[PDB]
Amino acid sequence: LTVKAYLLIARFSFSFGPCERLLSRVAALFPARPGGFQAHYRDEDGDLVAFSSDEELTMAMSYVKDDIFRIYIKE
Amino acid sequence: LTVKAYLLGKDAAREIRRFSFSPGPCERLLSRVAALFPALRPGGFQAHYRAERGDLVAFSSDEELTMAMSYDIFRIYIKEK
Repeated sequence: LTVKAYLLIARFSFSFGPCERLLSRVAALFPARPGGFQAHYRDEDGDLVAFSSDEELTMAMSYVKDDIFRIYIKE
Repeated sequence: LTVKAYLLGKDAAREIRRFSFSPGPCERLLSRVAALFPALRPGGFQAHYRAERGDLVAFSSDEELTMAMSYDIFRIYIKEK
C-alpha cells in the first residue's frame, strides 16, 4: 500500500511484524520518539480508532479501500 | 463479532479500539481488552454496554454477556479503576 500519514503528513510505500515495522517507519521518518505517538485509522462511523498490534492493523486493512492507507497520528 | 471498545475518560471517549470476537466468553473478551489497551491492566477496568434506553450497564459474567450481545458490531464502554 501507499501510506498517507497525518499529523494532528507523509507519503511512503508499504510492502506488508508488519505493525511495528510500520510504526518504526513512521517513528524514524518523522524526527520528532518511538513509543511516544499513537497510530489511528478512520472507521465507518468517522471516528479515529487507535491500533498498535498486528491484530488491529489487519482490521485497519479492511477500513481503507481508497487505494491509500491513511493514518492519523497523535503525539 | 466485532467489538468496538470505547475507553471513557474526562463520560467521553479517549481511546477507541476495534477487534474481532467469537476460557469463557466474558473472560476472553476481558482478556482481549486488557491486552489491546496499553493504559489498561487486567482487573483494572470495568466493561459496560448501552441498554435499550441508553443507560450504561456493567457486566462481568458470561451469563450477562450472551444476553448483552442480543442487541453487526458490539460496542463496549470501559471505565478505569
